[PDB]
Amino acid sequence: APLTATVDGIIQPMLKAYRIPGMAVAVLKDGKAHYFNYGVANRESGQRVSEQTLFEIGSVSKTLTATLGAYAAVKGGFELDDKVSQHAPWLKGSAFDGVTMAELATYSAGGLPLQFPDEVDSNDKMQTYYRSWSPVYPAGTHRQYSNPSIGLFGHLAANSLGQPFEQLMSQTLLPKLGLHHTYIQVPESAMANYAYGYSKEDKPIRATPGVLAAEAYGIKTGSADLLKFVEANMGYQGDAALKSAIALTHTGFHSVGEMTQGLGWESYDYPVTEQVLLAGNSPAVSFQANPVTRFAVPKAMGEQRLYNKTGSTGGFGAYVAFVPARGIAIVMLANRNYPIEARVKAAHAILSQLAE
Ligand SMILES: *[B]([O])([O])[C]([N]C(=O)[C]C1=[C][C]=[C]S1)C1=[C]C(C([O])=O)=[C][C]=[C]1
Ligand SMILES: [Zn+2]
Ligand SMILES: [Zn+2]
Ligand SMILES: [Zn+2]
Ligand SMILES: [Zn+2]
Ligand SMILES: [Zn+2]
Repeated sequence: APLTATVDGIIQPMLKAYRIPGMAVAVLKDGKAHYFNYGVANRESGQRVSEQTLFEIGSVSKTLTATLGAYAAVKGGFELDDKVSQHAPWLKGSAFDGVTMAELATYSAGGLPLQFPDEVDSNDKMQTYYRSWSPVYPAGTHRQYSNPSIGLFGHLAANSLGQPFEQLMSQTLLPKLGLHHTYIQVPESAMANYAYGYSKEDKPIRATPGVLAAEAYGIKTGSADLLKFVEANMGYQGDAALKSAIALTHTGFHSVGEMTQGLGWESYDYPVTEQVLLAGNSPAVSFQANPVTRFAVPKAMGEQRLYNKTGSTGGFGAYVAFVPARGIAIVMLANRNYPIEARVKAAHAILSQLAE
């Protein structure tokens, strides 16, 4: 069917059902970007959503952090199989003597939690927290989705090149990817484009600052820049190091059921059913530890995959999925944190129609 009717017919009922004030949708098909914009960025002002509206993308940020980490590895800052304490002198002698950088990146260090404990909320206390942490599971055996885990990976990866994370992201990675309207901290000059998010009580909210927030869930961007990053994941040509870095993000390290964990990106064998894609993105996988299917060696996952990432903040809900072999992708950025199941069902419906 026609593209506008396909997208509208799936997105509009969902926006009504979940009272989502605004959504920017971007689709890749036939080598071209297409933008579908709904509703408002700011309920009070009535500013309309466009592909230039800045949304909080939450944990979709982890795909950019993972790309930065891979870039630092390609540039020689570390090897993925290095022990974490080789790259954090303050962790020498801790449990991180027995955890690799790859395990940190892929949530398999041994039971680091979803969030930092409440008062682990300064750099000093963060260091003490990791230095004193007692593993729950042997390294590499269990996947427990974790902000502290990938957060530390990003932080250490940037330090391995001698820079803070925010500097390496903003001055090197984003410009090299051609993302010039993507930010960790939205500058005053771009504030007019920044949406508000909406809480369950319909109050306007924005992201909460926090330890390793930048690395784990801190990016603000619009659908056009985010789709440009997806395009770089479909086939990128340019900086050899950045090309290699993106390839590393498509390497699989272990699996949990039908989901294979990469750096940032999670993927599925394609074609993939709605049921499987939902399950891989459900709480049984995202909010509890699971034993992994170990890989003999990390594997390039290739083009016949659906790669995806969910992300949220208090006021925002994002999802991205792409299928390189079919030249199709979707970005959906909303200013309500609405259920992941709805995001996945809508994206799967649209992608299925894009592949006919
Ligand atoms: B990520 O998976 O979206 C990540 N995001 C955050 O920690 C930022 C949020 C602040 C309030 C709601 S999300 C994350 C999200 C969740 C979650 O949705 O319960 C859990 C762990 C990490
Ligand atoms: Zn178009
Ligand atoms: Zn405190
Ligand atoms: Zn940091
Ligand atoms: Zn540090
Ligand atoms: Zn720039």
